[PDB]
Amino acid sequence: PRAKTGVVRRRKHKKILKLAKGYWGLRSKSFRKARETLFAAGNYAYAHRKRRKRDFRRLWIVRINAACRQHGLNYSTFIHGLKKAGIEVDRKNLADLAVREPQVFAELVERAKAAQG
Amino acid sequence: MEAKAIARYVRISPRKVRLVVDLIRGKSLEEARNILRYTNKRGAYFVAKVLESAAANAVNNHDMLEDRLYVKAAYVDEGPALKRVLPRARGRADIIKKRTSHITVILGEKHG
Amino acid sequence: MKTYVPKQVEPRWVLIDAEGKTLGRLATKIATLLRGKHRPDWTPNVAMGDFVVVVNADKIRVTGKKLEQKIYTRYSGYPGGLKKIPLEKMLATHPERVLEHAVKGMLPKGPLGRRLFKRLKVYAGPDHPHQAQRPEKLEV
Amino acid sequence: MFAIVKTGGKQYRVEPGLKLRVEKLDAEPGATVELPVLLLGGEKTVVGTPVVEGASVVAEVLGHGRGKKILVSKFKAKVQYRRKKGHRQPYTELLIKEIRG
Amino acid sequence: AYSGRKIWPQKHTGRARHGDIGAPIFVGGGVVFGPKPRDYSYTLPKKVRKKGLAMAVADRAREGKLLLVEAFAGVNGKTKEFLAWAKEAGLDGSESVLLVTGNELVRRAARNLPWVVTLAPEGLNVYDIVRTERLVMDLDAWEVFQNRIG
Amino acid sequence: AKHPVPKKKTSKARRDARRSHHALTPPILVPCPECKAMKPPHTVCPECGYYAGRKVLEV
RNA sequence: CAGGCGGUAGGGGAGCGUUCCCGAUGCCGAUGAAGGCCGACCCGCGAGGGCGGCUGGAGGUAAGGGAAGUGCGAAUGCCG
RNA sequence: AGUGAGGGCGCGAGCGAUAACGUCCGCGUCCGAGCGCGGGAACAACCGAGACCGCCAGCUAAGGCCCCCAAGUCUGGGCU
RNA sequence: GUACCGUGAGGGAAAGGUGAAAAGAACCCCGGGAGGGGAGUGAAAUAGAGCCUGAAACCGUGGGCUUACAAGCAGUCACGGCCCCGCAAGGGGUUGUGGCGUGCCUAUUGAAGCAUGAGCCGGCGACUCACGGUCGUGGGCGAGCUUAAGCCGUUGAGGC
Ligand SMILES: [Mg+2]
Ligand SMILES: [Mg+2]
Ligand SMILES: [Mg+2]
Ligand SMILES: [Mg+2]
Ligand SMILES: [Mg+2]
Ligand SMILES: [Mg+2]
Ligand SMILES: [Mg+2]
Ligand SMILES: [Mg+2]
Ligand SMILES: [Mg+2]
Ligand SMILES: [Mg+2]
Ligand SMILES: [Mg+2]
Ligand SMILES: [Mg+2]
Ligand SMILES: [Mg+2]
Ligand SMILES: [Mg+2]
Ligand SMILES: [Mg+2]
Ligand SMILES: [Mg+2]
Ligand SMILES: [Mg+2]
Ligand SMILES: [Mg+2]
Ligand SMILES: [Mg+2]
Ligand SMILES: [Mg+2]
Ligand SMILES: [Mg+2]
Ligand SMILES: [Mg+2]
Ligand SMILES: [Mg+2]
Ligand SMILES: [Mg+2]
Ligand SMILES: [Mg+2]
Ligand SMILES: [Mg+2]
Ligand SMILES: [Mg+2]
Ligand SMILES: [Mg+2]
Ligand SMILES: [Mg+2]
Ligand SMILES: [Mg+2]
Ligand SMILES: [Mg+2]
Ligand SMILES: [Mg+2]
Ligand SMILES: [Mg+2]
Ligand SMILES: [Mg+2]
Ligand SMILES: [Mg+2]
Ligand SMILES: [Mg+2]
Ligand SMILES: [Mg+2]
Ligand SMILES: [Mg+2]
Ligand SMILES: [Mg+2]
Ligand SMILES: [Mg+2]
Ligand SMILES: [Mg+2]
Ligand SMILES: [Mg+2]
Ligand SMILES: [Mg+2]
Ligand SMILES: [Mg+2]
Ligand SMILES: [Mg+2]
Ligand SMILES: [Mg+2]
Ligand SMILES: [Mg+2]
Ligand SMILES: [Mg+2]
Ligand SMILES: [Mg+2]
Ligand SMILES: [Mg+2]
Ligand SMILES: [Mg+2]
Ligand SMILES: [Mg+2]
Ligand SMILES: [Mg+2]
Ligand SMILES: [Mg+2]
Ligand SMILES: [Mg+2]
Ligand SMILES: [Mg+2]
Ligand SMILES: [Mg+2]
Ligand SMILES: [Mg+2]
Ligand SMILES: [Mg+2]
Ligand SMILES: [Mg+2]
Ligand SMILES: [Mg+2]
Ligand SMILES: [Mg+2]
Ligand SMILES: [Mg+2]
Ligand SMILES: [Mg+2]
Ligand SMILES: [Mg+2]
Ligand SMILES: [Mg+2]
Ligand SMILES: [Mg+2]
Ligand SMILES: [Mg+2]
Ligand SMILES: [Mg+2]
Ligand SMILES: [Mg+2]
Ligand SMILES: [Mg+2]
Ligand SMILES: [Mg+2]
Ligand SMILES: [Mg+2]
Ligand SMILES: [Mg+2]
Ligand SMILES: [Mg+2]
Ligand SMILES: [Mg+2]
Ligand SMILES: [Mg+2]
Ligand SMILES: [Mg+2]
Ligand SMILES: [Mg+2]
Ligand SMILES: [Mg+2]
Ligand SMILES: [Mg+2]
Ligand SMILES: [Mg+2]
Ligand SMILES: [Mg+2]
Ligand SMILES: [Mg+2]
Ligand SMILES: [Zn+2]
Repeated sequence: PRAKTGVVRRRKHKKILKLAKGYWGLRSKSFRKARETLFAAGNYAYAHRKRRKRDFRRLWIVRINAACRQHGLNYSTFIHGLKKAGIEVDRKNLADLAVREPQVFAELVERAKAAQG
Repeated sequence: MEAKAIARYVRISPRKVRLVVDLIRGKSLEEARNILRYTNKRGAYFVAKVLESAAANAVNNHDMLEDRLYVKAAYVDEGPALKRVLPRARGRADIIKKRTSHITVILGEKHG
Repeated sequence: MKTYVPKQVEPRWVLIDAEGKTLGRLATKIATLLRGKHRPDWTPNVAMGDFVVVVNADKIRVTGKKLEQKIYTRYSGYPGGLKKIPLEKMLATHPERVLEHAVKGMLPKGPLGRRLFKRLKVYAGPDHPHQAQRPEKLEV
Repeated sequence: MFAIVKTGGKQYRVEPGLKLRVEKLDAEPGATVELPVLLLGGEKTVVGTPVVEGASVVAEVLGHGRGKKILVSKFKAKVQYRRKKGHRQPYTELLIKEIRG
Repeated sequence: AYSGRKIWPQKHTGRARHGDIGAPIFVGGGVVFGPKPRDYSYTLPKKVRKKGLAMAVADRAREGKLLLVEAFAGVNGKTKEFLAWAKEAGLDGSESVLLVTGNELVRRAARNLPWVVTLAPEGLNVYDIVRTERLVMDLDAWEVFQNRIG
Repeated sequence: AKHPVPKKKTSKARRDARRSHHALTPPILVPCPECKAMKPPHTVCPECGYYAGRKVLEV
């Protein structure tokens, strides 16, 4: 029995060019140029999920830090208060009431100042 | 309501003729006539015929009146290609691609 | 839950003075004031820093033998295109540039940095046309 | 009034009548859960060290789900190594009823 | 069926290299490992054969579906007559049957049924025995069957 | 001449980008003051044969 | 409950899909087969399988098994 | 089965000119196959560390904490 | 075994499909025609003869988002804007700024490599079969196991 290629080879090229929509020029038109481009975007995904994680942390720290310096002290200390003060809030919520509820954060500088020494 | 004419298998290269069709898109019917009547390009002729055969189809088949017409849209699709060998130096040969067009014109009544 | 993103700002204007301040160590704070990393909601991808006005930029001071041992360079494009410019050569000629230029080198390069540099206004002497905006005597 | 809470690895700022979603918990699609306050701000302010000693957020487990696909994809060039994995993450939607205390 | 020739030279053409157009890399060229003719048969161990034969026969015997006839009155050549005799065994067509007998007449009467397969006694084989829901066997056909196995 | 040659297929977006200037410009025209038909300036209107208000050729 | 899970040459395992056969005098099908175009939906780790809408207009082939011209992106590949 | 073209760095020797990103052995390691991740600006094999998938959560590692660029223009004693 | 190519011996293509029925589009209009517009046939004319289905590259017209102080393996993670589908919450398309980012294959001690291959797309394309071995293995029989050619039967029946 002979089994000609038929539907199969095209169907699989279809499945790709679907994913490749939005790509510039031939990266969305040719299969062979889409699949390359997709590979790349594939690893870029992965590795950026990770990177995204530290980059929101990164942001938060700046904002916490920026809030702190309005109350004289920096961030590098502001932590050490909080840490030996037994508080356990994370940076996201820290940078939250930082922006949103300044009176609570400003309260949090107190426990910190009182503690660190 | 819109009228439509299409001339197919016109033995002239779409690139060249499209240049013309672009000059009259959206223009009034009377506008276009003069623009074609005095365009220094071979295309115009062909474009004109369709444009005139378009107008006729308007009044004689689609009920609409002559003095309201305009190029609602017009385009040039390409068609088959007469392929012909041109002999080159050192006995190599080429292929001359003699293209062809499918000109269309869509005429429309200016409402009001 | 998602991180707060600021809506549109009403950027604070700032006057800052420059007699006696060290060239560099002043600039670095302009730069952070420029970026707006001093503000509690600072966002990396937006103009939302501060407007900065500088008076007495002539009066800027620098240690060492910098005052004429430092040389700024500029590349004209041609063969022999490198021009070399001493420090005060620059000063008493275009005092403005000296602090001006030490800051651009502290702002991120590309579209946003270029925009942020734009908000910095630098002047020799004690004068500035911006009574309009009523700039604040920021006193770092 | 608000509260910080901590369920599943992380922390969130709740509030009564919030549609929030965390990780796959265990109460059947309709039960309840007491969830620990790390700090109870609001009009009051209560800082937890680590945790506020009495306060508690009762939340209504709405139901459980699976997040949209994620195409984990890997590829090393000139070795022809390529893998494709798909990931639907499970979760739970919580109705924030009230903040105790 | 082509020329043996090198279609162009080896080097300096600029085109890739090639041999004769018969090369399976071309269109029209040969097949690489295309199916020649073959003999898909093998000798099954004669013992395993007859062991399968019984095993299948008795399987039906367990199901009850095996019926032993010793005579068919109404049949002689026409189908209708086999069809009326069928009623006795409760052979209505609600179940496919393997009709085994020596009597050519009976075979000829019933073969034209969809729900029935005719068969000479020697022709008993495990295939036909399994594709059929039932089994109906002439008393002395069953003789040779037994005589066959051991 | 060692016979120069294109390095890379000129991209779609790059060729059309070149043809930015190719577009035609419609003829410039004026009514013939008698026949009001369309005609290019400074030429004798082919509809009647008038220019400068005088019949010039017997169209 | 505890622990393992980077990986080329390579070894082992488990799968999906194409063609044809038994299942088939069967079942599906003009109340629309195959193929084609979409999808932001369901299932699977994936290869894939379904579902729905437009096209198309006569074929298709189950559970369970079988046998191969069975899966392309590169061969200065071959044909267009 | 594949392999029988290895390479770099540390150390120990021969060769070389106490030349080479040299060469050849020995003992280690890593790249090879970890051109996946953090530092070293960049930088296969140097320092940190062996990536199953997910997280807008926490501690550290080398390296750093004036702005580009996350963290001290930290504190106490000196020298240039 | 033709066109066509070779003095020649010899080489050697591509080219199937309207529809059940030709009912193959009279007639009018535009045009030199070609080709279109109505009209008519048909179940369908997006079945019109360049005729079933009609993929992909390739070329257009219309629309949405978009771009003229910004340096780029063309992606990606985030935020925002605009335009659609939606109770909702959401979701689709686009992309402004920001973060990050050394194509694919092969050869390689080592490649983004200024080393090889590929203009793009569709189709054809490479570990088979026969005899003989040798391991594992699923079964039959077991101090035994097994038939070959062939003969009898049969027309997908097997038995000697
Ligand atoms: Mg903490
Ligand atoms: Mg209209
Ligand atoms: Mg006219
Ligand atoms: Mg009327
Ligand atoms: Mg600073
Ligand atoms: Mg000096
Ligand atoms: Mg000179
Ligand atoms: Mg300016
Ligand atoms: Mg003054
Ligand atoms: Mg319940
Ligand atoms: Mg309450
Ligand atoms: Mg021959
Ligand atoms: Mg020969
Ligand atoms: Mg070539
Ligand atoms: Mg050929
Ligand atoms: Mg074979
Ligand atoms: Mg009965
Ligand atoms: Mg039979
Ligand atoms: Mg022009
Ligand atoms: Mg079948
Ligand atoms: Mg059938
Ligand atoms: Mg129906
Ligand atoms: Mg349908
Ligand atoms: Mg289909
Ligand atoms: Mg479907
Ligand atoms: Mg529906
Ligand atoms: Mg349509
Ligand atoms: Mg079938
Ligand atoms: Mg099967
Ligand atoms: Mg495939
Ligand atoms: Mg290639
Ligand atoms: Mg070449
Ligand atoms: Mg080439
Ligand atoms: Mg060719
Ligand atoms: Mg060996
Ligand atoms: Mg060897
Ligand atoms: Mg070694
Ligand atoms: Mg070594
Ligand atoms: Mg020495
Ligand atoms: Mg790197
Ligand atoms: Mg990787
Ligand atoms: Mg590294
Ligand atoms: Mg490496
Ligand atoms: Mg290991
Ligand atoms: Mg340390
Ligand atoms: Mg940094
Ligand atoms: Mg100091
Ligand atoms: Mg110190
Ligand atoms: Mg002290
Ligand atoms: Mg001849
Ligand atoms: Mg016929
Ligand atoms: Mg008549
Ligand atoms: Mg005529
Ligand atoms: Mg006609
Ligand atoms: Mg018609
Ligand atoms: Mg009709
Ligand atoms: Mg149809
Ligand atoms: Mg349509
Ligand atoms: Mg065609
Ligand atoms: Mg014709
Ligand atoms: Mg298009
Ligand atoms: Mg367009
Ligand atoms: Mg750009
Ligand atoms: Mg760059
Ligand atoms: Mg708009
Ligand atoms: Mg829209
Ligand atoms: Mg939409
Ligand atoms: Mg980096
Ligand atoms: Mg190797
Ligand atoms: Mg080579
Ligand atoms: Mg080349
Ligand atoms: Mg090629
Ligand atoms: Mg070429
Ligand atoms: Mg190809
Ligand atoms: Mg043997
Ligand atoms: Mg054995
Ligand atoms: Mg035994
Ligand atoms: Mg025994
Ligand atoms: Mg015995
Ligand atoms: Mg025997
Ligand atoms: Mg028979
Ligand atoms: Mg047969
Ligand atoms: Mg026998
Ligand atoms: Mg015999
Ligand atoms: Zn006139």
